[PDB]
Amino acid sequence: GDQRFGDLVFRQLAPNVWQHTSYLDMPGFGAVASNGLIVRDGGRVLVVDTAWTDDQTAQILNWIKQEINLPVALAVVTHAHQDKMGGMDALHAAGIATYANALSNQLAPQEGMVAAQHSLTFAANGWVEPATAPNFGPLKVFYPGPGHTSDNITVGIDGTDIAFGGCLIKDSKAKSLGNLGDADTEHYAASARAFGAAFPKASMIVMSHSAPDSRAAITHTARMADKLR
Ligand SMILES: Cc1cc(Br)c2c(CP(=O)(O)O)cc(=O)oc2c1
Ligand SMILES: [Zn+2]
Ligand SMILES: [Zn+2]
Repeated sequence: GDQRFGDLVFRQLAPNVWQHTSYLDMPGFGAVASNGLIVRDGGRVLVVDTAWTDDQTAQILNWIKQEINLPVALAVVTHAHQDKMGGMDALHAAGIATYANALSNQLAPQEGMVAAQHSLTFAANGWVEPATAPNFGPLKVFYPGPGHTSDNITVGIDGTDIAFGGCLIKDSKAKSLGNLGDADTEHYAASARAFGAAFPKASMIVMSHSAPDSRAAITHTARMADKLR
């Protein structure tokens, strides 16, 4: 049940969870879809990842207003590339509190991104330091190790069967690991497996560039990444 809304696509995944999809015509790579998440937690909405652009991200907020009609309490973005952080200014213009891995905020200017307002830090075992992620509700933020990028983070949704791998995870039939320009090829496989181990109950794996898949997305991604070493 995909819903076309302007140039974006929205798909309900669970009673309180929707996937947002936006597109950027990247010369040399076609019009690339990127997915994030929208989660209703009681009387507020939480967003995972921007769209590629400010205008698209404002359209996400317009869809939220029309389909949910509750305030967006915060957004968390999953690394410092345009598909995940390109719309930061639109969130700030809307008055939404924004969060990213401290490393993502440090990298943002050189990547052409605007930093989030708040920095997440992580324990040695990968779980977010809880004081840095206040009021995250059901969102469980995990740093699995370097993979697609050194700063990539992942998000589970407590109370659902959903976990979000962002650009770390590719679908179970993917032919490649995509853009490795900023990747850590030696650690990728272990990081993919650590994501799976952090969210063992998640049977629906959501990711940046394919429709939600089974956990075979994790095993297949890791198996491809074993070849990078
Ligand atoms: C060279 C290059 C750089 C990026 Br920054 C991308 C992205 C964004 P990402 O998915 O790596 O976060 C998507 C893509 O399709 O091709 C790219 C190629
Ligand atoms: Zn990326
Ligand atoms: Zn990506």
